Amino acid sequence: SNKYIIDATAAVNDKIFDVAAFEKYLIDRIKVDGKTGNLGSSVVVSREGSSKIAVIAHIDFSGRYLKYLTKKFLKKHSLRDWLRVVSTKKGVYELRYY
Amino acid sequence: PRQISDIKQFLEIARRKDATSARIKKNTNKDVKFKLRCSKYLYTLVVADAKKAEKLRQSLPPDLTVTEVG
Amino acid sequence: ANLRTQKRLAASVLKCGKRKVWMDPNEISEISNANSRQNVRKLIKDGLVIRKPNLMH
RNA sequence: AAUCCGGUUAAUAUUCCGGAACCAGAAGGUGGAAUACGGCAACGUAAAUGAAGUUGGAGACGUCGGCGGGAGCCCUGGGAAGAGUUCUCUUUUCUUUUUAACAAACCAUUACCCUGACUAGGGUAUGGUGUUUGGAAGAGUUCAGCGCCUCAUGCUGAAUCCGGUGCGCUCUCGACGGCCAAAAUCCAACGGAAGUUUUCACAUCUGGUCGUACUCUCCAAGGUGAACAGCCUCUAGUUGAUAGAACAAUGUAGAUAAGGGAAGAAUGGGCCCACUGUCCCUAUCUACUAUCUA
Repeated sequence: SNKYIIDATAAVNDKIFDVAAFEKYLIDRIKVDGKTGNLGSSVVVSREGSSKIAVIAHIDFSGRYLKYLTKKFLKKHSLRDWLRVVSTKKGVYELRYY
Repeated sequence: PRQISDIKQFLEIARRKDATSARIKKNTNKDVKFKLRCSKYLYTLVVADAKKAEKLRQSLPPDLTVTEVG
Repeated sequence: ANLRTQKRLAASVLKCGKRKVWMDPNEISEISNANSRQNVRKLIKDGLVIRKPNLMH
């Protein structure tokens, strides 16, 4: 139902995080009902192209949770100073540099 | 502040000298609110039909001060 | 030198307490000449002076 | 009798600014009706003569307790935004998320009237308490971006949402239970003197004098703790009262001390028992004073 789009064009251009790395991080950290990879059919994560990640969920999907999940990868990569997550639009999250 | 739902009354109100100026505010709901400030009350008429609002603006008295959206 | 009347003024437009302000320690020259509220409003939009967020309940 | 919002200063706001209303008083003008009405009823409408004289209501009323209604604070869930934590765990943690004055229609805890001979069926009024809208997003608040030698201090986007909870706290109103001011001012009635109507609506005007800056009985978060005891934090406000420097005696104070336990802390208990620097016999420590320097 609800569609969540995360823009990774800036990350791909700056090579901060690859689309596959984002997809692998998203797959390994998708705590659907507290279980990783438990998205099932209600929530489907399908990144169309290596510039963005799209998630279609039939249930509630918090953007802050996705941002919090995205913040862990940035903290792990230590790119928080040079890259910040921004709310481009309702349900749209993008990465912004300094 | 007295909202008026009668188009003819608003035209008659504009016809009388009691009216001072008329402001047409464009709302997000695409409804034209024709607000005319009189001596004792503020006459506001909200028209959803753009053509009706366009006709009302065209038919407004020349003496009235037509104001765009603030 | 004396920033007292300028910070106290800044807190008033800051709507919080006099101790709820903060600046860097190396811009004393350009804040000293800001006397009116319009000067401060220009400075807060610049961000040279700024509050700090509340820390916990 | 009658006003609120937002913004504005070096020092001002219900006063100033911008916007929006209300009151009182005043005349004439327009239009409306006018030469008052329906319901057994309580009562209702756009108006709908009233002299002298007579009457009433409000103003204008003691105190306490419990209950209901609402509001706000606080608490809490979801959404949005921002920040913080993280290999690890934490959809996490923290902060914020607005709608006045007044103007339009909607709605009883109570009482009255009709049917009934309390229960029960139909109406009646106050609608503080809400059901939308104007005011009113155009304002304010928070994010993201831009404008640029410049006092350019603007400009562009958005969001500014869905809720719930109360031996909580505050206040307000209302139905009960009891315990036992006056004056200013306003309205209405009876009344029937007189032979276009204004208490209907809209347009019109104006609203003097004085205090108003500033310093000090009212305003009063949460948690921990059983508690308004005690602490902590938040909000906010100080780091100010002459200091520095060293630590002997003296003096203040707080402690600990072997063995005895009134020979001079115990929990205190029932002369007895317990207890202890009261004493034998003082010793040690800390802090301050004392001491020096300015």
